[PDB]
Amino acid sequence: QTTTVYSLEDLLPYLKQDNVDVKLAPGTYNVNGFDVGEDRLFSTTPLFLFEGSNSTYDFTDVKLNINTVVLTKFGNNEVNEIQILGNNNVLKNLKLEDIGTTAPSNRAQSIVIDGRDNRIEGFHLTIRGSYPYGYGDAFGKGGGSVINHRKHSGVLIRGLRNHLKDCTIISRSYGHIVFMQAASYPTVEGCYIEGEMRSTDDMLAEEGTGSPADKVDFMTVWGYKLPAGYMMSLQEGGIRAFNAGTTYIDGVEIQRATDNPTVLNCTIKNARTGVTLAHANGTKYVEGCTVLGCENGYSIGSGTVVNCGADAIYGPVFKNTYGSDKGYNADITILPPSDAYYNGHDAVAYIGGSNHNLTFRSEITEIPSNLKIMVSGDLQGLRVLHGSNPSQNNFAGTNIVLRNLTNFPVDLHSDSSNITVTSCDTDNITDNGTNNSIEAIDC
Repeated sequence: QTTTVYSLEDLLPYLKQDNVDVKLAPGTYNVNGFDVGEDRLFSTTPLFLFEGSNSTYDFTDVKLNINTVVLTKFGNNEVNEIQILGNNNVLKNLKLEDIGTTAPSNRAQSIVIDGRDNRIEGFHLTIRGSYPYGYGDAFGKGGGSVINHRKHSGVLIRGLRNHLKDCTIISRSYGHIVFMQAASYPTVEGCYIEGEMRSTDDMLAEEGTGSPADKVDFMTVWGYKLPAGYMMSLQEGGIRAFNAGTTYIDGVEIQRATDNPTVLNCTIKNARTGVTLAHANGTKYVEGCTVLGCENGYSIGSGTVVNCGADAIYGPVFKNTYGSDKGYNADITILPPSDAYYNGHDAVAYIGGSNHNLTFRSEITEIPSNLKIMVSGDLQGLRVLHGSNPSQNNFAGTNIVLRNLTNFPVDLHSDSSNITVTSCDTDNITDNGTNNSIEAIDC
């Protein structure tokens, strides 16, 4: 049943066939600038367009090196390396590495999964080449940027019941690592997702160099000069859902929010957020994950976070996105620090909205003096100072169960009401809220 091919050129015709079982032979395959052109291997982007359905593709022991210059060979258009348009396909075990750091002419995605019921399993992906690289999103991640960007994201999950499984995604690029747009029932399972960090102090130390940030006097898109004391990811979201997007299934173009996402047993390291699903609709479920050194741990809006952990070294482990947030059920372990604390947010959690049931567990005994569990109040988040992003800060919390099985202090702001707080220690619970209940329990 298995057709084996021994070159990228012989591979490409099968991508237009339904019901094929193909194996690309073990080996190293290189895509460079000379391979893009009208009589060259790749005349169009996406480079690898899986239009067929009901197919399987075996890339075991395949090292695919794509020179980032390919990102500039298709004019001012988005460049996708891999896109799946058909249904019921299985791609497995490919090792795919971006070579060099050349920025896209426009923007790039390594993998776009449209269609329905597809699965990508066992991939090892390394993402490079973007602009600017060094500032995270401080100078713009969308329209109206202070420094114009050429983003390069990793895996874009769209379509229906599409599945990312047992993948390793390393990004050294300014973009999302794994993200979901218009995806219905996407599942990310068993993946290791990793970016890298840089302090805002190191950014501000470009003063006087003529860097792009230096030439705008570090004025961020948030309305104020980049503040010292924060650790930022050079990437965007580790796993981030969007409330918009376009996808294609069965020849139908679809525009809709992501809905019913599921994330299971993922480890997320050094991204802007660990798991953020607050902007998807439907049922959100997160179980068994580990978030290390992200600016933000878990933000799913509503739904279930269970058997999950995050450290607090660079930002809070938990944050309610808006005052609308309702029904956020979470059980989160605050993990031992994976590096030295550098958390300018002055919070381990920011809680608001209503009708939440929240449990925090930890073995940490060394509590940094600036870290507390906040219910309502004015979070000192990098992106929400001085009225920036106003719906994402300074909001009320009501009818919340807070089980603080940790040593972290709790600060109940005056906009909090009907918070039912159980804690290891009550002496470090300040309550300026209304009709809040504080009871002690035995460690």
